[PDB]
Amino acid sequence: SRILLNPRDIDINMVNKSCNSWSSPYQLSYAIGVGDLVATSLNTFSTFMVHDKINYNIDEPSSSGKTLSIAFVNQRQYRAQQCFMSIKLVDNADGSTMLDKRYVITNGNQLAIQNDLLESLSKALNQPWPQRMQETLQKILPHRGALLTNFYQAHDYLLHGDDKSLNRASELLGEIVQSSPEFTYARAEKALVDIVRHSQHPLDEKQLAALNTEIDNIVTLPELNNLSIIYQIKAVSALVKGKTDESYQAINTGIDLEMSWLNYVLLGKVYEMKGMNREAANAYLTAFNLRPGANTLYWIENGIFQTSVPYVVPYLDKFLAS
Amino acid sequence: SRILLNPRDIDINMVNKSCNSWSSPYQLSYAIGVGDLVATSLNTFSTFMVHDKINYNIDEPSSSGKTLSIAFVNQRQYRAQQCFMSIKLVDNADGSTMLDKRYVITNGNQLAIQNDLLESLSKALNQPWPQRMQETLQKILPHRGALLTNFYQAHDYLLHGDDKSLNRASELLGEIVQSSPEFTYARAEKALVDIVRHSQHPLDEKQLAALNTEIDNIVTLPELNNLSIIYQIKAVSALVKGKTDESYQAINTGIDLEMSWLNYVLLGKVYEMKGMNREAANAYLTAFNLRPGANTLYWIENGIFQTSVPYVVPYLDKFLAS
Repeated sequence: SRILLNPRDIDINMVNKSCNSWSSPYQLSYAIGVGDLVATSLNTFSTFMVHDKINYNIDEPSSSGKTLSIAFVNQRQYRAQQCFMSIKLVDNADGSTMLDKRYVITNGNQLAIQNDLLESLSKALNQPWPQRMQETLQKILPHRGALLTNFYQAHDYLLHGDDKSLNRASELLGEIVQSSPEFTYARAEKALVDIVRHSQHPLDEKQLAALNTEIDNIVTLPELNNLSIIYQIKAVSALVKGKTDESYQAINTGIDLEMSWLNYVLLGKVYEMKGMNREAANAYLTAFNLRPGANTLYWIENGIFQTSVPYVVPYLDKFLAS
Repeated sequence: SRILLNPRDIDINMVNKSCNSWSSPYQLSYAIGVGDLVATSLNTFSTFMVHDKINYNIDEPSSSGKTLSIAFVNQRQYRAQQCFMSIKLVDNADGSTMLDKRYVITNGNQLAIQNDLLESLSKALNQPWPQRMQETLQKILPHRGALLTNFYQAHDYLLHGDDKSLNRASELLGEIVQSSPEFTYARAEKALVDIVRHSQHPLDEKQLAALNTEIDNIVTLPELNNLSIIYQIKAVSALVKGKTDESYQAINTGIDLEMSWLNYVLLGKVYEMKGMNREAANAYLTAFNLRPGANTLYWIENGIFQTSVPYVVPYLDKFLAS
């Protein structure tokens, strides 16, 4: 009844949520963004498997050989002291600490910390980052620290997935794009947020129209060539139009480019449209393994169109009840 | 205390070992070779993770979402009837049978069955095989059915790893190479078997010499460009010479080309030579996850040079005792 630890399976955990008192955004959403970026980079570009558990409150038995912890700590030298972001990588087999970082976040060093994190993991894991990974990040990242904070706040609304969160994501990203129009990826994230909003409330129109200009623009920017996010947009657009084969093709390319909780949800969605519930539930369960918790659960149940977990994903319905 | 099934983790199981009575080789080693080929192809060329448990007698709790079973079955129409190789892929989450094949092996259809298996898995898993995978297989496979049977018998001796097994592997592969000199990969497998033998008994010489001609030849055959097996040979050769950096470099390229139990053992071996036991034990435990059982255990403890599992791999020593 021993469970064998798998040294190439990694959990990512978060603790001390809210240095002091309620949230408290800013630092939390930055850390959530970073952890999602580590997870997706590793799932996509290495033979490591990562469960991003940042949004998961539950301690369950895992065969994960390694655990990456993110914790906001204070030394305790005074009242309302400044936090540091403690990040540790532990080997659960041999007990050792593989990496132990203490980051002070400053309003300019957000990109630098994240880069340091990814270099450090590369070394601790003997995992070189591939050219495609390095070229994808130069395409998706802003250059100024504070734009990354802002981006990750909008991104965290996206993760949440509810109407109000998405409306907030959209408006934040419109701001970001206004202050830095070169930041193409922000436009792409805004376009994804906007198609998703519309997908769920398909009888609405702003000055019309609108969303179509945005989406028409975005799929033509040569800069966004060969990014998953453009395939996510194409998938959603084709599903809304009931062009299921085109949606299928699009999301499968997206998955080739990025192994993410969201791509597997979108694939589940397309499978339901194909009348293939068992393939759908399998995709949703893959999504849940990648990022377990209320955000992903929320997206399975609500994203694009509504989905009954009890009827369509019985394995997950039963798992969550147990 | 629920364990979440991971739909991209696959166990491969074997049953009915020995259609009838003792072994019984031929069909068994063919099936072992096929299962090792499925495992390594999937680990290497997809985001699936496979535990090849064909050589593992133990039932332990696994979060594997899917299980591939290989079983030798008889209908029971007469005495000493002919076996069929039953191969099923089951989804442990939703209970369903994803693939159910009944193969009759004939002395000519060995390549054809294996190909059919790999096409079928590709479809059942929605997993297209990449160009590098398809080009690697055309390079490593013979064309005549019976050569594959012979190859996999020698390969199975390799898996076993003991002196007598390797001597048998070597002689079988010398035969194979004599009857089909175009079958370059057989020469490579023979060269790998031969360096490994020599590594373990470094004070022996045949007509001298010998092994060096074989190894000198093999690393020059342009046909074997960009195959893991050449990097395995270079790794072993450099370790024997105490050229640790060169061995390190070689095995890490090998691992880029093929994610296999053996590459991770070889890497563990190089780590010990680097004075890095914790990195070694981590590599060995990766090897054990890839192919758990006595063969891999045997290679950890004996391959190239001797290694104490109790002192060098305490996590595994303790796991196996529990």
